[PDB]
Amino acid sequence: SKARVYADVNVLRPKEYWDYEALTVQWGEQDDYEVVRKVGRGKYSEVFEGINVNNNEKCIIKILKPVKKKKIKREIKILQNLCGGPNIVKLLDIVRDQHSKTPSLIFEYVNNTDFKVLYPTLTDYDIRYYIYELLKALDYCHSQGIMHRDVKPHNVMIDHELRKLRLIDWGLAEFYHPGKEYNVRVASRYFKGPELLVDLQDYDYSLDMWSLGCMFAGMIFRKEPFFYGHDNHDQLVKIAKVLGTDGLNVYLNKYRIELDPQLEALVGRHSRKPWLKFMNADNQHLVSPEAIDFLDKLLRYDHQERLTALEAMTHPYFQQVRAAEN
Ligand SMILES: CNC(=O)CSc1nc2c(Br)c(Br)c(Br)c(Br)c2n1C
Repeated sequence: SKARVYADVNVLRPKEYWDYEALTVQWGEQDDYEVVRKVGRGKYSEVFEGINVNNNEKCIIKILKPVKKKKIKREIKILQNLCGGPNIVKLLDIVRDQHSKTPSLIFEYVNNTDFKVLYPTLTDYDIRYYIYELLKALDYCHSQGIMHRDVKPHNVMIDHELRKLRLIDWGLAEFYHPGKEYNVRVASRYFKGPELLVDLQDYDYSLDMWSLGCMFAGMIFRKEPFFYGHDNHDQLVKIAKVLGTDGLNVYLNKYRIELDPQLEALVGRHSRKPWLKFMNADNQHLVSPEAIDFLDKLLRYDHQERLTALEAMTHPYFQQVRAAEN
């Protein structure tokens, strides 16, 4: 398996672009940035609104929990490489506490509204609009040789007043090398691609498109998360029971993958269940023909069949968004 677009990006670029292990961090000044209030947390970091004391400009301060140097350099290198791209969070500085050596990444401030609260307020048009903005970011990172590998609403910061979107948390992100084979324990559970749940390791940018399709199905059908499985095996069952097992079996044999007796056992046998079955009164104002056609083109087992980010941006679904922009 190789990517159908942008397969040769890191091949033509000089080694220093993608050789993140050879980066030497140029640590800024811890004191320039003061923590103002906690705004979030996850498995690998704590996140604070901050102030730059030099210029009194707001910022985001990401304090990293203890992390291997290899892996923080990967996140730093990817951030530097994408800094300035459309809707990509901007890294501004990297600093460390002198005593304990605990690193903090400093970013542009985005006044986010949490998705659990934001997304049920979105009109059919805002959904179009914000999904388009997020597609610009994925196209750009893909065109630069990078897979984000952790697309989810928690990783998409939205200032809904400025109509502004940033893709954040590049901590699971990786450079793309044709036919290189990758760790499958990436993404977060509800957003993992079939490729991940079946041990297909030579995956690519297309993995972020599955994750975007999960996010999008969540939004138009008002069902967050869309595929709600308890552990990884349960995750593939939840998908199978929507896409049907027939399509899974053809996927499995194209890429020559055997599905582990117990997993095979768990998945069983299922009809495909039409996208229209998820329609109800709460969600009806969001589930038009064009939304479904687009969703159907993202949530395909076969990662090679999914639309690329550049294709998605052209689909008739976003025609009003393009026209406003042009
Ligand atoms: C692991 N999950 C979290 O930390 C969620 S809370 C949160 N993390 C943020 C990060 Br990182 C950046 Br960068 C920016 Br900009 C904003 Br705004 C963030 N907010 C609100």
